[PDB]
Amino acid sequence: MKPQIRNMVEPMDPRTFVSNFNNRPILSGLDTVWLCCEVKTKDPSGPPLDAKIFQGKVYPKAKYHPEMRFLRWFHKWRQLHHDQEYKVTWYVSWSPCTRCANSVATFLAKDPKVTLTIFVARLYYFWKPDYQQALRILAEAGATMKIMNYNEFQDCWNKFVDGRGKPFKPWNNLPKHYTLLQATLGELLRH
Amino acid sequence: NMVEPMDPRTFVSNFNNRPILSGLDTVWLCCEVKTKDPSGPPLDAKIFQGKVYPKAKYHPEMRFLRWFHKWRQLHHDQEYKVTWYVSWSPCTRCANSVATFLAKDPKVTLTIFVARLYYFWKPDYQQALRILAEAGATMKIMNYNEFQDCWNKFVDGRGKPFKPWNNLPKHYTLLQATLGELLRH
Ligand SMILES: [Zn+2]
Ligand SMILES: [Zn+2]
Repeated sequence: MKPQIRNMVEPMDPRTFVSNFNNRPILSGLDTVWLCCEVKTKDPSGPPLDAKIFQGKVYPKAKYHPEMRFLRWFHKWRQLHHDQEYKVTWYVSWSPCTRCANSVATFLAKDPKVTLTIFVARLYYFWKPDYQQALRILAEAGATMKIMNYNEFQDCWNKFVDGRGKPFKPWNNLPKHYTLLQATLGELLRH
Repeated sequence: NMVEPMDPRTFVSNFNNRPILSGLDTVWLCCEVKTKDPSGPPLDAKIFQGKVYPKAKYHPEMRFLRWFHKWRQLHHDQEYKVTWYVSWSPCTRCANSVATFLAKDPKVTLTIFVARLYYFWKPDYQQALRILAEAGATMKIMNYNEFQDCWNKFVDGRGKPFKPWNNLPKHYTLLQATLGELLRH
């Protein structure tokens, strides 16, 4: 009898959630793309203000990348709400392209009342220069980036997936993939 | 450089650098000894194999140590540059033994090139690399050039060029970053 984030969204299939990662090597193709976001105030102790899921089958074109959809939605949301300081969390399934990173950064500059934390499930094209730069572009703008570990997948399952009481069911390579991807992110950001 | 070379298919299958790999129970170690002289030709060169299963004494790192001891008697006290090309990174028990060795004998500098990190997600095996690095061993992930040198020197490729498998540089990037992360601070 308390306000849950699950009630504030249209939750995704378990299948839409895990099909990209479950028993699939880091260097794979994709079935879906998603971005689960959460909005809070300065105080992390507070209750979650609002949340939304941007999902779709893979390879939308630039304009409909979940990151851009988020920016359109959150630009209006900021206007239809009290002005204070907000902290935004993303759980996003794929790597930001350069075009999304630039639009997000410019946003972060015009609206310093907002800080952004990004959890990425899997890096892609991390060997391509533009994708590496996109990560640095976001860090430069003050966005915080981390790879999703068990807790984050678990949390994202609890808040955003149609789980039906059922618990998060981790795949075997999840911590292995995490270590590899977290080290690679770290590397791309420093160098 | 007369080694008893390994078979092409043994190479391609054991030095494949997918980070997460099953069905490779064998560690392969190709080694080269030189004088600290950067010009000095290969003194000797050997190939050791060992199942990664129980006896850590039958790991190719251990076998190398004994061989290198007898070898270091048959010949003269001088400065040695050892290089390794190994298919899995050292288990924690071999790390200790190799560390100890390098400590006692300071006129030998070891450089370990690694195709894959063994249990990189496990804290105990992460410590192994830290131990080796403390003892002065240079740790590096094998990239194209190292796979190619290992091919030329240790494989029976009948003149044919080293040919890269799918995703060699992509796997490299993952592994090298991971190694760097594990040796930070
Ligand atoms: Zn994009
Ligand atoms: Zn061992």
